[PDB]
Amino acid sequence: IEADHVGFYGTTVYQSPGDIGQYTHEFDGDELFYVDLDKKKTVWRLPEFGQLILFEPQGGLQNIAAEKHNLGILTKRSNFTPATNEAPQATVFPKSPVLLGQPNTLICFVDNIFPPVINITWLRNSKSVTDGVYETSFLVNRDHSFHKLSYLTFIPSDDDIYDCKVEHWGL
Amino acid sequence: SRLGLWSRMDQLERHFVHQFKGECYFTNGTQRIRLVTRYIYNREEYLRFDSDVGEYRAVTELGRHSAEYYNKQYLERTRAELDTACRHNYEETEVPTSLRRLEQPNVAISLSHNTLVCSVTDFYPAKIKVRWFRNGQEETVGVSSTQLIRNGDWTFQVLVMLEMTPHQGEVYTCHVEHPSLKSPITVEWR
Repeated sequence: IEADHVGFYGTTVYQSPGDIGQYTHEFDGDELFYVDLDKKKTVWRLPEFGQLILFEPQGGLQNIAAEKHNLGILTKRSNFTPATNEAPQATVFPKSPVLLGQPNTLICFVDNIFPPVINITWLRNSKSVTDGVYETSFLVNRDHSFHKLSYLTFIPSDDDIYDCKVEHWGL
Repeated sequence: SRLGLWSRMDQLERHFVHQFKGECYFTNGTQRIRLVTRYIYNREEYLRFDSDVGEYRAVTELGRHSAEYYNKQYLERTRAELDTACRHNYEETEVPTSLRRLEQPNVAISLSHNTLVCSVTDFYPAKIKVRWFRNGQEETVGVSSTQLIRNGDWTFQVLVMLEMTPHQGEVYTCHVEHPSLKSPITVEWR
């Protein structure tokens, strides 16, 4: 569909087993926030985001409940047709051109995720790294698979080798 | 505040997924709004309300009875959402946030016949125009470009390359135009 702008206002995904939920908003293709279902808090993408204009998180909770309700009904109606695991792809890229001793961020773009359950780990020189990592929500695709980005903040040194490794049922 | 679109409740090694998608399509500000909700079982969209159609419809057999239910119960309040959610979010929430967000691009020429790389990074919104010039003249042959790369943190980056003849005393310039700038950025090289 064509348009100058696109809001995604109330994207909800629910999943069993494990009762796994996710409520997000999105504008022009970027995540505004998600609601944290344990803390019942709105969590914004950038710290500049929910200051002037807020979103009350309980509305997110309701959509989660309806979707848990809908899943059950629909699961049964399909005679229990289970989800087909997909094979996700990872692609790394820098946020700005890499220079030595220069503050940078590696960005892992992971696409064709389904179902939305996945591990995205960073490895520096084959050894796992967790210091400095941020990971987005499951972001929707038109074909109803998801994508997701991890960010590894880092100090560029020569001989430093980074890679983004993905664990999914579909591999 | 910001408002969400309602996921409407239906009637009564393995994994199962349900997905509700509520999509507001704005064209020319708020002059034309299109509201689309989608109910998806696993990867299958079975039920859809589309403001242009004006009511719920089953997309697949799986949503046959769901369409009629959602039309009896939810039809009127779903239509109204085009106004209380879509229009309300745009006009009262996006305008003073997203639609005002301006991030100026960082331009950096680098070298790698050879290849000049114009890195254009950390900008928003997406609209941008990057050109190479040699002697005030626009290069066309030997210009390669990446697709606009979305970073996921509300900036974009793009990379524009030029294969060139390194004659000493030739000056290549990367010219960049973007809504954030009151004047285009120009960055030169050898």
